[PDB]
Amino acid sequence: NPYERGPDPTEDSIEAIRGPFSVATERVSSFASGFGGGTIYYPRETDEGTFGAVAVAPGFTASQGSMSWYGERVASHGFIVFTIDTNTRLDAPGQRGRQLLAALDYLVERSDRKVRERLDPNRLAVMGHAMGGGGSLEATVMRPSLKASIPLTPWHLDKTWGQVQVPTFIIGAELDTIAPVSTHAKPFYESLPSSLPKAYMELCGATHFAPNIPNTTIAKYVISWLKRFVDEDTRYSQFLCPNPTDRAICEYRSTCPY
Ligand SMILES: COC(=O)c1ccc(P(=O)(O)OCCO)cc1
Ligand SMILES: [Ca+2]
Repeated sequence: NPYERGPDPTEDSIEAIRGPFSVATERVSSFASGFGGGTIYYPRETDEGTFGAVAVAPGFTASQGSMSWYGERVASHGFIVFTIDTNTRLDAPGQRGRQLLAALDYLVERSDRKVRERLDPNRLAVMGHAMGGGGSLEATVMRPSLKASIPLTPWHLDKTWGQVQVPTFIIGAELDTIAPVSTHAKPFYESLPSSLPKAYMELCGATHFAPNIPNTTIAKYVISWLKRFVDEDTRYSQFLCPNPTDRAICEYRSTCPY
């Protein structure tokens, strides 16, 4: 696999706050086309090859600051991470989906040469919290060539997602009362195609805002999902299949094996 980066993983390595790569940043003006700008986190070391990229959207009435801890943590494992701001704080999930795509197109077409030279434009992914998680679902319908999708405590009014063909990892929060898992996260997961590589992880005692602070349970499996599907890195299947049994997880579902 020409896309494998970093040494062979252990459960300690995927739980490490800092991965094998050092990270630099690049700020993007809000006058970028089609989204509200943001911050690009990228691995500095270039001798292992180019990397895939993930655009990360915040929730309703939130900014990239609520998602900033994903920047260095995920990028240090070998990824370009773009925490974006939206055009307005009130943008809906469909709008956030379009803006995740515009952020990715920015990386491919308009980003700084330091980012462009490190990017593989064929291996892109989306992630989002709350309404941004609904935008992550929307973006996969809008661009089926995406490699992975991670809706974090997602909010969306539409409960059926049977046309998604992008591998999708939904994280729910047990005590979420803003986007309850019974009416958002779980219906979304169950409506994804039964043949799709997918998973649902519910966090014990977590609130709707659990994704907004550093969480090792979230981070270790976000890293494993992006490795498995953006990098085609089967070295990380061991952490995804069979279903994780971490104490912080109160329910896990998957279409393992993959
Ligand atoms: C029904 O009330 C609303 O307008 C509404 C407000 C927030 C969200 P959500 O994005 O999931 O949480 C915010 C995370 O920054 C969904 C709907
Ligand atoms: Ca703009």
